[PDB]
Amino acid sequence: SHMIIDTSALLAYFDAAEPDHAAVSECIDSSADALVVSPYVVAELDYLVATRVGVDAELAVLRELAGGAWELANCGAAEIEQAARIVTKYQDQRIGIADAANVVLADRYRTRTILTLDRRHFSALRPIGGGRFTVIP
Amino acid sequence: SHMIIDTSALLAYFDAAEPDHAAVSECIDSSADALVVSPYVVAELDYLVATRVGVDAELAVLRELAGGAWELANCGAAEIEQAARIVTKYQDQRIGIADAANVVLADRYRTRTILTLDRRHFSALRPIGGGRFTVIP
Amino acid sequence: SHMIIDTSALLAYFDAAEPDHAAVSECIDSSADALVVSPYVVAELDYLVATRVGVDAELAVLRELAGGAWELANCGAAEIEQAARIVTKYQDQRIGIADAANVVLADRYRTRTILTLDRRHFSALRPIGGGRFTVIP
Amino acid sequence: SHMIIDTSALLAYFDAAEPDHAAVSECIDSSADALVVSPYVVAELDYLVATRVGVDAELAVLRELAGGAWELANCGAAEIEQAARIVTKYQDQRIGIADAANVVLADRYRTRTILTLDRRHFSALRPIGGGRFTVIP
Amino acid sequence: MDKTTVYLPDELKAAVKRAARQRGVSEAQVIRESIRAAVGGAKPPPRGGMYAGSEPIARRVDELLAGFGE
Amino acid sequence: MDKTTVYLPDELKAAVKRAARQRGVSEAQVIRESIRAAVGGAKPPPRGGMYAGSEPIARRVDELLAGFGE
Amino acid sequence: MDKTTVYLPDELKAAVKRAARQRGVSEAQVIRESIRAAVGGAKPPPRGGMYAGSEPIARRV
Amino acid sequence: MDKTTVYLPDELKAAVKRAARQRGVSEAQVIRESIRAAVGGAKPPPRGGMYAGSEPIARRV
Ligand SMILES: [Mg+2]
Repeated sequence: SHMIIDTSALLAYFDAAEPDHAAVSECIDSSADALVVSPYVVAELDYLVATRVGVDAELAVLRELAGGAWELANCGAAEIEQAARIVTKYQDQRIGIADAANVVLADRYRTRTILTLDRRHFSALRPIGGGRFTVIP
Repeated sequence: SHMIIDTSALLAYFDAAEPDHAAVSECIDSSADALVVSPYVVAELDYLVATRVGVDAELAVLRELAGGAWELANCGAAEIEQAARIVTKYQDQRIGIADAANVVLADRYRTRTILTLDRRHFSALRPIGGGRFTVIP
Repeated sequence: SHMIIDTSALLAYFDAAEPDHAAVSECIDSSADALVVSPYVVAELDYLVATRVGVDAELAVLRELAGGAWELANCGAAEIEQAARIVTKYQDQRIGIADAANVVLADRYRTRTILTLDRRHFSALRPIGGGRFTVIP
Repeated sequence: SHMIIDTSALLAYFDAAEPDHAAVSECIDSSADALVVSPYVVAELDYLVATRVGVDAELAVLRELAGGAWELANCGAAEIEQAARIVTKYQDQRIGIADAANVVLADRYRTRTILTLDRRHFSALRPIGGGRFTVIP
Repeated sequence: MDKTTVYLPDELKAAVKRAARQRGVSEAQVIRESIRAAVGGAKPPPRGGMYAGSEPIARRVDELLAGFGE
Repeated sequence: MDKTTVYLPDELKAAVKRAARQRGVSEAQVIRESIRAAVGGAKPPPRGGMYAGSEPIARRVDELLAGFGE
Repeated sequence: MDKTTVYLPDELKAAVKRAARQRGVSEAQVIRESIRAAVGGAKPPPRGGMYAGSEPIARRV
Repeated sequence: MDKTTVYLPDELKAAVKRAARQRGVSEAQVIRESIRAAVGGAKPPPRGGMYAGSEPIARRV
């Protein structure tokens, strides 16, 4: 019922020209899981699309995100505290708050399913409830 | 009173070696009311501290933000949509979702006070409700 | 006031050929307040109408009970606890959950008014907060 | 996440001397599932225990049911109306409100898991959402 | 007219807003209509006398409950 | 944050109170579920393929997040 | 009855309002889940075999 | 100043009174303490100067 979405996958999904666009499209469209996007990922996506593509696309992306199809997650005090613990656990890997927060949100939404193209990076991380993350595609 | 806080100000506040530390600290330590930090600003701050200082500093910052002193603002679809309209209104300015969301937050918390070091790259914009921003320090 | 309704009464109200139909009907119509029916009473009534009349009458009764005219009472843990207390108090009489629960519901709805055709059965019982029950018709 | 519990199973569970006691106990004890009980089942159970064992047993049963280990379901207007419709679809069997409501509640708590000793009776019934019920003992 | 205050999560308020602009009416009206649709209006009076039985069972409850719960 | 004001006619207020009392839930909750049942389940599908990129960045995120703000 | 009243010092209600305003939920569910988080584990386990009945009634099958 | 009236569903006041029983206290008190455990108390003042960096960044060009 839930899928956590990294910046990479959204870059691939919103851009037809990206090599991975199709593979990601088939995962998102025909999901039935709710689509979870961290605000940290929104930040990253905003910056990246803006600088590498330009403002028109930035606007397109923001408006789609606010369009209602997406679950826009909240990261509050508890979430940042726990995220900090996850960064701490992995600190040598310098994984950053986007990834950390995605781990946390994976537990919040009771899902092990992660949508990202950085597979090897995320596969070294472990779910808070134990087990293994499921990375798609 | 309430104050919207920008990445630069927080960079100055958390780092005692920064030339602006004293001024910004004077502004923040002396407030009686909400210190408002968007998650987008958190993302930016996280990245800058992690890459330019170290993961130890990054962790200190994350733990303090989760410490209960800060107003970590809820930014949902509405705020994103509105931020997008604020970004349309200015690309004269290449603002981005951080700054846009900061305007939106300024009126959600019904305050024109902005804490930040980029003075009239910020003051080149205008509050939603009318008037001009008070840009401190 | 609100009135607590017993299986017998509903049997007489829903069946036009029941000898007590007219009196019961006079009590129910003209009420103006909550007509309180326990789920236990619903179970009993379902069993009895299905068994002794037919499935079509059973279904008629169920749809009527669902039609919005009736106060279908919430019976949770607290209500079963108090009901057990009532059953204990009257232990020698073997009164059962429906009756005990009707006592409790009488207390919940702040009424001593009981609608039943077994008069002698509930006349023996006492309201939780003192006084006597008013058994009609 | 949830388990809908029939009268028969509860009879076997509260009675140490019932031949199916052990099986049901292994299902209940050691389950993560919330244990869902309709008030109609409570009525049936109450009557059967009171009449075929005794009032002290009835009391033990009611006090345990009220203890907090169990999820005691509401059946309101919507539940009764839907359950009537289910009585009708299953004209083949003759089921009544306890069984019909168990189907409804299975859908309300979105679980296909039914705890009952009436196997043949209940396998003919189908869940509202499609598929088949999973009948444990 | 009682003044009621409810928390509506952003999800639901956006849903309502959507429905409102699609129907061309106030958000208030959408909300009122939704509520009325769910809980109804003034409480409908009860209806008795839905059938005519063969035998009076109403005073016989205890006796006829015999096989209850199978 | 800011809670939504809802003006209920007394008929409807009584109905909400009634439903809540029967269901063992809050009046607020009855209202929310009314609204959800009316306007929910309708949420729009996601739109992909939104634009034409040129330079592919999706597998390069770390590398290209460099100047992240600002 | 349905709805509860309980004593909350000003500072506490302020804290509740803060939390709710930040996380984007009702004060009521801030308070509620606070309660659930404190009392969460303490749910009593179910208990069977309260008696041994003198008759075998549980199965028709 | 206390009017706080908050709906607590019928499962968790079970939890609460059980709780006050096992702790021997007011259940209103179990409630206040739970809340304070989650969100609680006067707002903590912020803390700055958590480190000293090796070169200024916060200000632009
Ligand atoms: Mg049955």
